[PDB]
Amino acid sequence: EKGPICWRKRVKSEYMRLRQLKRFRRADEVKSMFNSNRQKIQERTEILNQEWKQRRIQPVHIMRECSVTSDLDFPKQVIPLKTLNAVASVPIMYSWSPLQQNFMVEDINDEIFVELVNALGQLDRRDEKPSDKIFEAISSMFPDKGTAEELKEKYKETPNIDGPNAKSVQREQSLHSFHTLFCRRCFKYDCFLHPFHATPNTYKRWSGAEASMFRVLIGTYYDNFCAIARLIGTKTCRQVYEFRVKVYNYQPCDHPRQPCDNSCPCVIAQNFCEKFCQCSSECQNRFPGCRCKAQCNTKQCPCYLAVRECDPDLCLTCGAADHWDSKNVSCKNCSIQRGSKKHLLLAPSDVAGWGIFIKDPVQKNEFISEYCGEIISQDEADRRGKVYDKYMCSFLFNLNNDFVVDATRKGNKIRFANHSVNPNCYAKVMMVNGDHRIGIFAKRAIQTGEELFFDYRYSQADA
Amino acid sequence: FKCVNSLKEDHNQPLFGVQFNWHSKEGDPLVFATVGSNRVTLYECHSQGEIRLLQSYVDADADENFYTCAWTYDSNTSHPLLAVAGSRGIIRIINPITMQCIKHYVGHGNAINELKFHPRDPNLLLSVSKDHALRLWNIQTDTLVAIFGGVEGHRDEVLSADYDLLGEKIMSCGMDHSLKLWRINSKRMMNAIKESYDYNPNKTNRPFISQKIHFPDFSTRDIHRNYVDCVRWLGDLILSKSCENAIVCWKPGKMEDDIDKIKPSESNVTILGRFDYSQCDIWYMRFSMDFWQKMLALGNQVGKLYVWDLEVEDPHKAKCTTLTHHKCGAAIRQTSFSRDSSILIAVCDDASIWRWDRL
Amino acid sequence: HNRLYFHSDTCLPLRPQEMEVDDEDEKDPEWLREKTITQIEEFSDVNEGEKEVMKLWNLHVMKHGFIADNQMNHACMLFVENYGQKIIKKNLCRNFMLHLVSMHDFNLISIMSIDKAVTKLREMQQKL
Ligand SMILES: COc1cc(C)[nH]c(=O)c1CN1CCc2c(Cl)cc([C@H](OC)C3COC3)c(Cl)c2C1=O
Ligand SMILES: [Zn+2]
Ligand SMILES: [Zn+2]
Ligand SMILES: [Zn+2]
Ligand SMILES: [Zn+2]
Ligand SMILES: [Zn+2]
Ligand SMILES: [Zn+2]
Ligand SMILES: [Zn+2]
Repeated sequence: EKGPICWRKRVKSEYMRLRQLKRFRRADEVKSMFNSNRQKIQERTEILNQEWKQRRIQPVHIMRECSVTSDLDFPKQVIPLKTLNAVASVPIMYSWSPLQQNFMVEDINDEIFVELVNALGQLDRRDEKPSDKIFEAISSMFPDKGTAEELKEKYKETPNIDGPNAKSVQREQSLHSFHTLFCRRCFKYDCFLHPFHATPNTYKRWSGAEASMFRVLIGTYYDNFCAIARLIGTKTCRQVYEFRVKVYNYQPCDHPRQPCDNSCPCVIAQNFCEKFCQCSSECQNRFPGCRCKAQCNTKQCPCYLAVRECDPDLCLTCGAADHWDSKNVSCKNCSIQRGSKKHLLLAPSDVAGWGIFIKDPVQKNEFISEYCGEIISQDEADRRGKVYDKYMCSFLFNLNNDFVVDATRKGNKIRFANHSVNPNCYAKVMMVNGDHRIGIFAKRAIQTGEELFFDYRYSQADA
Repeated sequence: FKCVNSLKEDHNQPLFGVQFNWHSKEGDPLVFATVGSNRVTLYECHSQGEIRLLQSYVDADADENFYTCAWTYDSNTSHPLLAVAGSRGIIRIINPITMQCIKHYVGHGNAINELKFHPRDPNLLLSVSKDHALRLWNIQTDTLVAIFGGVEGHRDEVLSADYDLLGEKIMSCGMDHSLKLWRINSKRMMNAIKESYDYNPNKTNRPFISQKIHFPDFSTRDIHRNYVDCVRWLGDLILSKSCENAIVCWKPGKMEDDIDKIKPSESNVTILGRFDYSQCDIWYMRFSMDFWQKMLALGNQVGKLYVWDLEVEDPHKAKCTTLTHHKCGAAIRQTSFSRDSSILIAVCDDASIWRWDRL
Repeated sequence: HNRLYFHSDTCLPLRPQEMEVDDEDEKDPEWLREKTITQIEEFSDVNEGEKEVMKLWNLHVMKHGFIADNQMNHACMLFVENYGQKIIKKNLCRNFMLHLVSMHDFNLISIMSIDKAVTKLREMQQKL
């Protein structure tokens, strides 16, 4: 108890004190470092200047015409103007990063607050000769930094298991990081392609160290504590037993206890269910695969006909799921997923700029390369497109209703293929294990050394 | 400082670059070089203000426009060497002793805004480009040691860069508002440099493998609020300017953090203070320093030339003198001290060169 | 075949000794590797322990470019062979284990591997 007006003045006074204090103890740090930095200056400057002494560099001497005048009446000078022999320049190119697959990209401090609170506190103590009127006075001089409440709270103010601080924890809390940050689709943590975090159903099918690992392992092994013993390492059948007692982009659907009918996201997006969906294995909307024995590049094969590459987990019979060490396989419909692109060469175009040339003969309808770049939203493409127009020039290509791929900052060599309305290549968007990817195909046979072109207009028409 | 001569080169084009030859032997006359339009010009400095015209080259190509130049030497021959480059993205090494263009490097995919030689190794050339990247060349062995750009390099044109005194790290700045630190004393980089001197094209079927450094050892967008067009080291502190009419002194990390223990994820910067001036809000205007880094000089868009004394305590008390002259009224693009500080040269939009002497 | 070609990463001219090795056989381009592990570290939400396992896995997956579910068993056996020494020396043996049980919740591997892998790891630790 001692007056609100009084306290507000103290707030204003201690704060203004502290501030002015930090201000000086900080003007000195500066002063300190300017000096002990200038010691470094002279220290290393000497080193150079000595390395300079040990040299005898030659003086420069004198030599179509050029002259220089003086604006201070000095005599004009005239000297011979030597020509530097021409040198050819290469076309313009802005910096870019190599990609072999698409890459997604999205669209009164606290230190002082505490000192002031403490300094105010010590006045409340010396008064009697973490209080409550103090926080109300501070909220009155800083109505913004929070209310009386938030300031009382702000003032007072993820396990690891292999470490010294392991806890006994839930199993779905030791596993939490792995479960949310893991992409079931491309088998990587915090992956570069798939923004929507994993569906909840997709990851379901004594010290901290030991107790936690116990609950994790029973959720997998259940009651066979014999094995839970082998894995927990330093316990036994028994001991465990005893512890027990005490065109739209594709996105996996997950609608528990409910069929894939017309309310289903996949069905509405007009997409098939994939192996990534959490629905009946008997789902009518899943795509089967094909039972081909080879080839897979004609309307005979349901995948090719559906404009999908083959799935190495459903197409068991054509070759798509085997021989991982070769890129040339029985199946001719998985060039994108294995990245079996053709050698490409970079040189200035015969039209303009840079162009791309194929290093070896390619056959009609043959895959050449995936057109790779950043995946960005239609919104980001708008932003970026304003910047790009200044350059009369752009490398955005629609992937689907939701995403554009932009080979401006990242992509592979095929982005040097120029545009033409009489192309020798075309672009086809395939569905590939749940990703839309752009494949570039030869439109006719093509010979060694030929320059590549396709017609950008068809990409540019997500009309 | 007193104004002691003013010159005008016939071509009437902006002069973007001036550099004294800090390799001139003790005793030899002070030489400096100028670049602008498609030309490179050399001058000898004498007393009572006489600036003597020594050499001038013109690019065969009318559409070349040189922005920058820099002096180095040849270890073996002891010749001075002048590198120049500009809007055609091409580096030429000139041998003023021989009137030869002896080397040239095509490669940058757009214009070259700055050029810097390594403080201790004459053969290492840093070039900074409008293509968004910098490149380190080894000009002895004609090889591209490293490209500094990529997923975490500059997102826009790079305007400037500078080695620190001993040649261990590079700092770069540009139009994306960013300043970035690139260490070249890492094992990777020193290995790449060693490797570059070994590369013999005649004894192999494969090209030299250039480093692709996509990641700076530190980057900040937090010093200036616009394009950053000049940066230099003052010690382990950085001096840098935008177009907000200040040169800003700052260091990466917090006040006590050591430039060399700073971590590539460091998000802190500390602003030590700044030098104020006016009417320098057009871009591509560059401040220069002494060899002994005792004083700093900047030129104006209306022709005023500022010189500070850096042997002080603070930017607050930073002693500033303003050189000025009825006849000098153009934008001063860049300045250059002689190795010893006796002379200060400034060059302008109007093709003019202004010589200021000391004492 | 009758034209001057250029390295696509440096724009320097490609000489006669030839376009032989492709400048982009980078299944895992360098910068993607560093970019990935840099992004993991930026997480203030995840152990230092479960991160160092996530990084190693990612680097491992990126180096071989697995693309089928039917490859994950071999991937985990490959992981320990190639990375087990690191997992041990950096003391990441339990976190690794949470990785296998997770990989199992995602229906990618069998229980027979989720310990056949833990077996070969220990088998390796004693080897030190
Ligand atoms: C994909 O690259 C190709 C492709 C083909 C077929 N042919 C070529 O010559 C080049 C090279 N090239 C051309 C000139 C160019 C300009 Cl004028 C503007 C931009 C970008 O705008 C689209 C700026 C946005 O900040 C840079 C870029 Cl990214 C470039 C560029 O790299
Ligand atoms: Zn993914
Ligand atoms: Zn569904
Ligand atoms: Zn579905
Ligand atoms: Zn379904
Ligand atoms: Zn088939
Ligand atoms: Zn199939
Ligand atoms: Zn097939």
